[PDB]
Amino acid sequence: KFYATFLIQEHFRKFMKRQEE
Amino acid sequence: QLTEEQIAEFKEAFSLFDKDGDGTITTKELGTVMRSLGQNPTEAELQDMINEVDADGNGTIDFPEFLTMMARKMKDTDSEEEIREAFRVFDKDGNGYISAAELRHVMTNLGEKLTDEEVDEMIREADIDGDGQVNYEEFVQMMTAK
Ligand SMILES: [Ca+2]
Ligand SMILES: [Ca+2]
Ligand SMILES: [Ca+2]
Ligand SMILES: [Ca+2]
Ligand SMILES: [Cl-]
Repeated sequence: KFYATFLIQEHFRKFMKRQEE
Repeated sequence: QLTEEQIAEFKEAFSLFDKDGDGTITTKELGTVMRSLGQNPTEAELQDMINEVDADGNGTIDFPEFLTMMARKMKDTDSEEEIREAFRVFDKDGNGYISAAELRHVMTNLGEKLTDEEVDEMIREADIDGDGQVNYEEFVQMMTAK
């Protein structure tokens, strides 16, 4: 689940940007 | 192709697993993380996951090995199965729906930080049918998008 956990981490990253604005 | 930043995001992921920072991910370490994610793999299953990435076969995964695999799966964006795997990590009770509680728990363990406000907004953005949960179809759209 190494890459799957990275995907989740990556989605949160994307979120914290679609938030930052 | 790889960049200085992407490498840091991967070192991020690697650190989650390499708890004692000895530079290697052991079978024991993988088990701890997997169990914190709601999975209960046997030692046999843990050995097999390590072996998939352990290119020089010394029994553990180092950063160069971790990077190799991560960069390769990334070059692949037809990883529908990788997305189901991420879904499974979230859906701890296996009912096919990711609840706000399930989402928060994984984020808190995956080294994240989410306020119940952010947890709700995360779901609300992906919750197409508005039932407050994120089903598989919704998860894909949420993950495959941006
Ligand atoms: Ca270690
Ligand atoms: Ca190795
Ligand atoms: Ca569930
Ligand atoms: Ca829904
Ligand atoms: Cl993987």
